[PDB]
Amino acid sequence: PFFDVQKKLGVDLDHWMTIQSAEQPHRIPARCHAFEKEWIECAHGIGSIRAEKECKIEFEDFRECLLRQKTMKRLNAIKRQRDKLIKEGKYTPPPHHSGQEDLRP
Amino acid sequence: VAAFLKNVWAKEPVLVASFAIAGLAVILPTLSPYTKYSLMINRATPYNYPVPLRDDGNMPDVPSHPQDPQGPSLEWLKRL
Amino acid sequence: MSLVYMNIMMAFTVSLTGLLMYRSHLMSSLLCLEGMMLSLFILATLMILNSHFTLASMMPIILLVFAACEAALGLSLLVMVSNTYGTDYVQNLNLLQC
Amino acid sequence: MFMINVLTLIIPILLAVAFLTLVERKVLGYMQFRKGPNVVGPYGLLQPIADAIKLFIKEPLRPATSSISMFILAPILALTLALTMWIPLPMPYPLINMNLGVLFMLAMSSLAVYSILWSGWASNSKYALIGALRAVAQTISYEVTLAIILLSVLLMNGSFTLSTLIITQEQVWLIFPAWPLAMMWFISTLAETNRAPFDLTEGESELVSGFNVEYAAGPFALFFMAEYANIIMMNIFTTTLFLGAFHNPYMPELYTINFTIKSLLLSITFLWIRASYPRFRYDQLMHLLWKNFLPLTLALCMWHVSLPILLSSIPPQT
Amino acid sequence: MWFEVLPGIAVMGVCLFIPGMATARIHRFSNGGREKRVAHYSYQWYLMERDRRVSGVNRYYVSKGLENID
Amino acid sequence: MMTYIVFILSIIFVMGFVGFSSKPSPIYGGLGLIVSGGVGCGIVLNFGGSFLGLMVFLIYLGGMMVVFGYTTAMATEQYPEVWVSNKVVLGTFITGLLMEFLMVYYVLKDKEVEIVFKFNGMGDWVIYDTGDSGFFSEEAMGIAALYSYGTWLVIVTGWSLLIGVVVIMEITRGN
Amino acid sequence: MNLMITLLTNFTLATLLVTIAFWLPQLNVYSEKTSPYECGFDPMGSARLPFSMKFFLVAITFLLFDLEIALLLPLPWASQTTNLNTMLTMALLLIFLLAVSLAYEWTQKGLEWTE
Amino acid sequence: VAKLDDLINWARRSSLWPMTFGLACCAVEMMHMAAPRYDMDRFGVVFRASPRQSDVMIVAGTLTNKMAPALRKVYDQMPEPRYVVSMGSCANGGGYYHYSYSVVRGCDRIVPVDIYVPGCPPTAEALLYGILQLQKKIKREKRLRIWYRR
Amino acid sequence: QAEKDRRVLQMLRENLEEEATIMKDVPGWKVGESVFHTTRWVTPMMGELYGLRTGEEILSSTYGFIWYT
Ligand SMILES: CCCCCCCCCCCCCCCCCC(=O)OC[C@H](COP(=O)([O-])OCC[N+](C)(C)C)OC(=O)CCCCCCCCCCCCCCCCC
Ligand code: SF4
Repeated sequence: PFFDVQKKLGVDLDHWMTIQSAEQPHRIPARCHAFEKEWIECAHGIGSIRAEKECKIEFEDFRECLLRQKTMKRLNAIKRQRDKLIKEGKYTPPPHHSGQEDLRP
Repeated sequence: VAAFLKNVWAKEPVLVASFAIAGLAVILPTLSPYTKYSLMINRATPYNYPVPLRDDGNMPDVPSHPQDPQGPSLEWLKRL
Repeated sequence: MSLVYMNIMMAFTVSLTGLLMYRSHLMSSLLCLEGMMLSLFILATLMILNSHFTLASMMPIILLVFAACEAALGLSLLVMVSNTYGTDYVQNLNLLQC
Repeated sequence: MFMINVLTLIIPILLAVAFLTLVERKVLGYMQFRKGPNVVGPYGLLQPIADAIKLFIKEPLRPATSSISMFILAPILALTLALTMWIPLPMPYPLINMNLGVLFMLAMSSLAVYSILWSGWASNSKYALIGALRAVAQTISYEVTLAIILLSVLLMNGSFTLSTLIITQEQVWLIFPAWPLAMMWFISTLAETNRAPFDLTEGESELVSGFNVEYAAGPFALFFMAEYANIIMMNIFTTTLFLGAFHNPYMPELYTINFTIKSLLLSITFLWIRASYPRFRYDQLMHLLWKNFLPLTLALCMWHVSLPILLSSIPPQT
Repeated sequence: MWFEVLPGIAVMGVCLFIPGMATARIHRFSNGGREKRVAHYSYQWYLMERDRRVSGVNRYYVSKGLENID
Repeated sequence: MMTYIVFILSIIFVMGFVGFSSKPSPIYGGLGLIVSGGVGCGIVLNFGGSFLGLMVFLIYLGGMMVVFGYTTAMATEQYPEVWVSNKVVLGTFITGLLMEFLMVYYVLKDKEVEIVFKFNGMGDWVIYDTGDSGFFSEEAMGIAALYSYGTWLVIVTGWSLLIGVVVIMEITRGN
Repeated sequence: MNLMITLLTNFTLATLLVTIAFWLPQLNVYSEKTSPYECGFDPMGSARLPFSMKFFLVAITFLLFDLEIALLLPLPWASQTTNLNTMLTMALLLIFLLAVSLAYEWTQKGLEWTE
Repeated sequence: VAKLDDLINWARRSSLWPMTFGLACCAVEMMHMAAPRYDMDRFGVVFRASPRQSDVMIVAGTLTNKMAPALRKVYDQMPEPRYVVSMGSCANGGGYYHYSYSVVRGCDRIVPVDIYVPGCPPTAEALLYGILQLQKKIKREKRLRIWYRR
Repeated sequence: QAEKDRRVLQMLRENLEEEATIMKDVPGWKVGESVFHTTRWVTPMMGELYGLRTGEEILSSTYGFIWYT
């Protein structure tokens, strides 16, 4: 019995916080504002089952924005390869990565 | 009500003083003349960036320069 | 996900196994309950601070607040036992069996 | 070079504690129509050195019934906690520039009672238990008032930073718009540091020594220096909060002279207070702070909430 | 008489003068004669890191002016 | 082993949680949880949460100072156990420390453990932002919009705390 | 980082004094100097007996009032908000709720002592 | 080790902390010594009520048979080094009540006494003289030299 | 703002141009591959920028603001 009285009386109680892509104080965006906007606007009013069956790509992109786990696997793979290539001894870091680089500004 | 007030002022003046301060803090901002001044002072603080807008050619209010007379000024806080 | 997330959730389930296996004292179980809530609070605050969700920043502390609003109740549910029994052992708390 | 700054912060406050013991005995004798210690050195300048060496060549005398873990852990934690909250104090430039130094002071002041509780419970005695219970009641009394005093005084500052507290003094002191809160804050600092008439833990007539009655020399001196660093630092904090001085960025000598003199005068006033009044009962401690202090500070808190809206005087948060 | 406390308390004044002053003097050494750049928010830190990245010596207190550009 | 400061603080968090999860005595459990809360507050400060870390610090200090007063008031035994005065307390403490070091060795070796969900071995600093929030902190406006945006939440929180006061008054009456 | 250095230095200075106070002087202990102090007589029982403490409600309501403080503490930054009327009204409302709890404590005989 | 012996003898003798152990007339005489007229606190002598933080003990009054275990336990709880100063005649040899059935004939039988102060009650100036004699006895101690010889 | 965008693009280009010279003999890998289904720009996480540089830059850049007193 989800008695949605927030729409019956027209009073906003907790719709201003429930979603990451809502109105924020001093207009500060979150880390996945665009992905939230895409996932809401693609999956609006068509039902949860059709939203899961059809809007899976933008939800997957949003979950990858939030968790960033595929980027972690990428960084882990390149870092293990880097550690291995240093350990056998056929890799030398450039001066830019080593620290003496004189950054842009 | 004078006898009751004298009685509580004689017994415990701290409660009378606390309730007087509470009543003043309740009823005075509703009679304050500078509350709207506080409203515009808080609203006029430039926290984030004032990004411009695209032009369709029909706008009489927004300026093209910060020093143009068109647009809102802040003379009221400068004088006060 | 990450590493500190794993540590915090493992702390939560460690404190859960601490609560779910008693050791003959009520207030120690209350401490384990507040530990489970500590893990919950730490996880929620870290999740928000990673995801830059500013407007949800009220939820951790308020969560924390409500926990104290029940935790003292647990303390208020202790001395009453101490007002009937001499101590607060849970093996003495078996009157409700008939 | 932060090590040199840390050492020069932490050693001369211990020397200040020792000479505070000196001038404590001297002045406390002087309002009692007698001289102070003046035999050991010229005007008794060598009394703190003799007191410090004497306590450190005695026998520690650990009790058998005492749980040795918290017994050895309480005084070091007390001295560290009395030492670790000196950093956010602007002097005129603080050691660590924390944006929320008031919250740090509040939390480390809440932690300072735990040494008293662990010293009361670690030693197996009735007097230590009674002292721990009275310390608990003292914390109950003072915390719920002190937090609101600090918030309501801080409401005109605009932020929790202690560095911006020196900016607000540039026109007038905040003791003029918050003199009642100044009285509340002074009584709260009287209550927190466990000084008479709000001692209630190191009682001489009620108990023998209370929380450290089983504490022999060596570990006992740590509580002494912790309490005296606490009172000196608390008076410095009160001076910065209410009687902040004129700061010039080109010459910090003026502000160092001014706040040193003001905090020294406030500590002399504390010494003057501590031996002119009878000791309060601890049942009247929360028959006063929970009864007379709390409604007044609630009224003044809502008044200071509604006052910058009234006069259009909202302070900047930066 | 009473004024005999006035020596000893004066020593405490020195014990309340040596720490804080030293910090200010330390701030006149590690920062190259200026005060320590008080960082309170992200933009102050970004400006200080900008000075660190433009100075070329990896020190923020080495401030270069309009003579640096041509 | 420098940028693993969040990892080290989390390991001390789990160590203190295993330490007080043995439930030896309320004072020692409070000590273990307070060490855990100290390093958790250190985690939150190291992630930029000054206010939240200091708030959980102050709240826990007050709450288990009350808990200390209660265990010294009523719930006390004649000979409290520290950690080794009883067998199962030390057994479960050593057991929890052994599992803690077990997934420590599991996460520092293959850098990807699978306990329910999958977990990586890098520090969380990789997910932290590269952008600057100007002249302000975002959590500060979170707890500032607590009063303006947060109407229903503050109303129900205040009503629940008032109800907690009246309930705690009503429970320990006796008659 | 500097906070960690200050904490470590303070702990090092604290724990060095007790070590100096302990292992430097000569120890000489018998089974009377380690005895508990009861004004020159033997203790009656142990100190682990449950205290019949009388301010249990005062400690619990200290906790509750500290959580009231936790609600009332982010008020200064709310001074920079735009919607000032809701801010002022609900800060006054929360302070009034604190005062209502205190007044109910006062009337229903809670601030006094048992026995 | 001769000069280090000179240091720790100066530290102990200039910060003597007696304990509030009086029993009789002689306790009131001690309180009269602690008055502003004679001012014990000028010599580094401040009263401390706990035996665990006291250096010396001045036994003032009559030690009865109901009091000997209490005095013995209080003396045994004091940390080393400890000195005992007998006072009056009651704590010296029983004095007026030497032949009584319930008075210990001198408190030497219970605790080892370092300094004997004669009087009934001894004058506070004489008591100050006895305390100064105890300080001079502490001054000529030879602990580290004897340790070096052994 | 212009400096920040130019530096971010420069650091990402530096990280991409050295990914080619390290991962060649591995099988079935496409260099510079994104993990997003869309081509829209995203704000890069800190591991993508300084994940190949020294650790001193890591504690001076990630925790540098928090650890500066
Ligand atoms: C910080 C700067 C320096 C501060 C001063 C330092 C030097 C002076 C120190 C003096 C000694 C202090 C320690 C000893 C006393 C300790 C006990 C104590 O303080 O008890 C508190 C005492 C206790 O009172 P009591 O002991 O009399 O209690 C009796 C109570 N009845 C009558 C019910 C039986 O007072 C209070 O609790 C009152 C709180 C302070 C009141 C401040 C009022 C300010 C003005 C308000 C407005 C007035 C105008 C009228 C209303 C107008 C409205 C618009
Ligand atoms: S010696 Fe004399 S003055 Fe002292 S207690 Fe005995 S009778 Fe009294």
